[PDB]
Amino acid sequence: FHVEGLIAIIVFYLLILLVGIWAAWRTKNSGSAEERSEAIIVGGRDIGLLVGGFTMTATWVGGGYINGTAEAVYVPGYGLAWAQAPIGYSLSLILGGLFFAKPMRSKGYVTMLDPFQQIYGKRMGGLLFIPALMGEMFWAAAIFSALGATISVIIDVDMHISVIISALIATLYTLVGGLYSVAYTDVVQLFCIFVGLWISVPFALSHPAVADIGFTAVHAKYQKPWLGTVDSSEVYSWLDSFLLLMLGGIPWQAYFQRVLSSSSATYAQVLSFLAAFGCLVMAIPAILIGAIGASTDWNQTAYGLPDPKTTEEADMILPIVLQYLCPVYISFFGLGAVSAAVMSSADSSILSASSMFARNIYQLSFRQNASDKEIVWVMRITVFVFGASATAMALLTKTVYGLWYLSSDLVYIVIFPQLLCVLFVKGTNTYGAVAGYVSGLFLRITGGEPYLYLQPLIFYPGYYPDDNGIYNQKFPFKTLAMVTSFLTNICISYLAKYLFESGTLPPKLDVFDAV
Ligand SMILES: *[C@@H]1O[C@H](CO)[C@@H](O[C@@H]2O[C@H](CO)[C@@H](O[C@@H]3O[C@H](CO)[C@@H](O)[C@H](O)[C@@H]3O)[C@H](O)[C@H]2NC(C)=O)[C@H](O)[C@H]1NC(C)=O
Ligand SMILES: C[N+]1(C)CCO[C@@](O)(c2ccc(-c3ccc([C@@]4(O)C[N+](C)(C)CCO4)cc3)cc2)C1
Ligand SMILES: [Cl-]
Ligand code: NA
Ligand code: NA
Repeated sequence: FHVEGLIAIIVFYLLILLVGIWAAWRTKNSGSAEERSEAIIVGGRDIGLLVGGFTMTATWVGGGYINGTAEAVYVPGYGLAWAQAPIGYSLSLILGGLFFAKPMRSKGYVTMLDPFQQIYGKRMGGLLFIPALMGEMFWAAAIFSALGATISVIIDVDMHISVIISALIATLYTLVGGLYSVAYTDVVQLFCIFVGLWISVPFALSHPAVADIGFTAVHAKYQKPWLGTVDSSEVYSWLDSFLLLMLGGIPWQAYFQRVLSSSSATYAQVLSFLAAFGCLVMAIPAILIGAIGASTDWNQTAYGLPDPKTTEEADMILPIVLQYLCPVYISFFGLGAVSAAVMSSADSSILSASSMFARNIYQLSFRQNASDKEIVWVMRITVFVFGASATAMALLTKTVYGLWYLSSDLVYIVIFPQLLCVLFVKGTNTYGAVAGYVSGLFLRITGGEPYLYLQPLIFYPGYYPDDNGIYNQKFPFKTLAMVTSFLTNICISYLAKYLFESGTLPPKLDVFDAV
């Protein structure tokens, strides 16, 4: 227990809160004097290029990303070949900038759910709200759990107090000011992440217990080489995971919040490209730390035998490396970097969920005659409630990671085909939307989730049991489910259009007014 690290982290938190409060004061008069609720969401559409790129990079680079890349490189049997997060993130951002985010910014939308509502109906727009909310909340809870574990590893401070304080600090400035405060804090937090991560690698590379990482990448010294390999029987699983990361990262409100706040559409394109480059730049020190951990004689350190992977502690390799192969102040620098990385994503997740709810459900479905003051108060109360709920789920649940993975798969399977259909396909109705929703939901539940101890209901070629007796799959059934959902959407939409436009079906049977 070192008091100096605690004092430093408290001072850092207070400085971040002060910056957020200052941003909220100075951006008070931006936007219309009557549309304050829409101001809190979009900022008046005046954000430049550098700020947009920095805030997008800070949003995408979180604790989970940094810890998972190092864990994937360190664990034997995975290597560098199975660290798919950086390339997937970069390709998703490049595809977004190339194809989406120009038509969305050209139409002056406020929230990602606006096209869905205006094309299908309020009921479909509200049905599409659940997966997005689940995806934001489970991701925030999982990264809060990871931050608590990291703090518990580095210092002996109780985890509950640390998690509560971090969540409270983020929620406070997100409540006081919205998008402007989030972006202005992200600008500082990205610099903190960069400096803290890059300062630690040379110190860890010079420890006497660490061997050459050029030799270890190709030859085995203490374990299997960390470059990894992909077997001929694991090509399809690799492609399935990569497609999940590359195509399921686009339909998120945490991305369209930055897209729709830009001055122009071309600026949105350029900010997406800059964010892709920033993610690629940030991915490097995590890989280096993972290689250092894989190339270390752990018997010569204070950790002692057995290895961290034998102790079932492979998810905490980065904090272990920082604590046991670096001096104390470098350890505190790394702790600050991880804290900043976690907060820069948690605040964006909470703001995105609150914006979606307050703008699209309450005002646009229940109270369509409410004043803006009511909407502002609803936004603030929603921010507080969602932050508290995320903190409670992080503290009192041990299955946060399985829920996070399942929610991400649900988002990728369901929302992405609907976005494609509304943007680029002409003639879609709500019949096809309902059909695609049902098909995507069914084809993912049928087929279990080992992390939640759920047995598969449909067995695909190549199923094998594991240690706990819960079956696994080797067939790319998630990509199949997504493609089936898209095709069902298109086919049912066009069939309904043909049946109602000219057919034996009377017009009175049009339950939804779409044709
Ligand atoms: C893991 O590291 C430890 C060091 O902390 C290694 O222990 C070392 O073992 C050797 C051989 O047993 C010791 O050399 C001789 O040990 C005898 C006692 O067995 C002692 O009377 C002699 O004077 C001589 O030191 C060596 O001292 C010992 N290291 C320390 C610091 O005492 C251990 O062998 C390593 N494990 C593996 C698998 O290599
Ligand atoms: C950037 N977004 C769009 C924000 C929220 O979702 C994502 O972060 C996301 C993150 C991680 C994944 C992910 C899924 C599974 C795994 C993993 O392979 C890791 N393990 C090897 C530990 C167990 C199995 O699951 C790693 C990362 C999927 C989506 C992607
Ligand atoms: Cl993350
Ligand atoms: Na972040
Ligand atoms: Na952010």
